[PDB]
Amino acid sequence: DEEILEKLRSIVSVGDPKKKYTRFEKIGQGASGTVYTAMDVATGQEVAIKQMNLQQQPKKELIINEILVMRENKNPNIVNYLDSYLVGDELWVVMEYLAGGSLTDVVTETCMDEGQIAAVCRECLQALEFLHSNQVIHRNIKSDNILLGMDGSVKLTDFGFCAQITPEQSKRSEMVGTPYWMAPEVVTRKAYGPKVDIWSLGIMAIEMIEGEPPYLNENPLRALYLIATNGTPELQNPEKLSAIFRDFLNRCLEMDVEKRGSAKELLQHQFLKIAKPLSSLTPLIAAAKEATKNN
Ligand SMILES: N#CC1(C(=O)N[C@]23C[C@](Nc4cncc(Nc5ncc(C6CC6)s5)n4)(C2)C3)CNC1
Repeated sequence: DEEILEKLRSIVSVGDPKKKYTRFEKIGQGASGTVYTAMDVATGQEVAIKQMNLQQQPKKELIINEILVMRENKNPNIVNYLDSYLVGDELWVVMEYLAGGSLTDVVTETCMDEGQIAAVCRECLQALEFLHSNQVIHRNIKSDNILLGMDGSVKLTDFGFCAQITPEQSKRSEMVGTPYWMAPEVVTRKAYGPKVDIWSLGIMAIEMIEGEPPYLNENPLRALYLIATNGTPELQNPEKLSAIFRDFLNRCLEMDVEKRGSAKELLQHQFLKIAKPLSSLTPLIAAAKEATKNN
């Protein structure tokens, strides 16, 4: 549909971003595109720019949807959308820069304590409570999509996979996500709702405990099969966790969706009573940056 393409072309700003920004440094490179920091020639502001190759995404309505959801759902625990450009066959999305980097680096290079985990979970649940109240389901919660500020701020990004629900159509049915983090109702193609995000948050808490989601060593298709057959995953060493942390995990990773916590309910879970102030996260940031400086 050259209808879709024309809507994309009219959403973006015009001008050359290679002259509106400068000092490009590559900081990441997924299949979803390459990420650079840069500086706004006009403002001084540091920004993150995500370069997304269009020919990779045949369903352009997903790109539109990403930008539209981001601009419409502003929140302190969500990375801010700034602007977008079309540079030939690539879309550039300009976002606020968080200099503390990804929770992925923290969970792979450090051992978080329960108080720090509680703090991260509480900020993530705040983001989810906001989204879900606005009838938005993220569908791609994972450590990779949590960014940290140098003050210990915690923010969600990546609306590339999200869905909007209504009272008329309250459930989705697309098998979308990143396998290791996907709820069993999504993997097995049942109708599902916002609590799929809660499941994925539970898997992210397992990342913070163990360094990886369950089954990361397996290929993605095998991981889907394991999720379909095991349901609620097992920890390598459950006994090292507090009872209240175990209770929280169990409520996030309940097989029965009615029983699984909502974000609003999980914000009042006993485990969050031990959350530390966000300043407690700045040492993890320092450690992660030290560990990854020489990659
Ligand atoms: N998965 C994935 C992709 C990716 O590369 N994501 C990345 C987080 C990265 N690393 C760092 C490192 N130090 C700071 C920082 N800050 C940032 N603020 C704002 C940011 C923008 C993205 C909202 S990214 N990010 C860049 C790895 C592939 N496209 C998304």
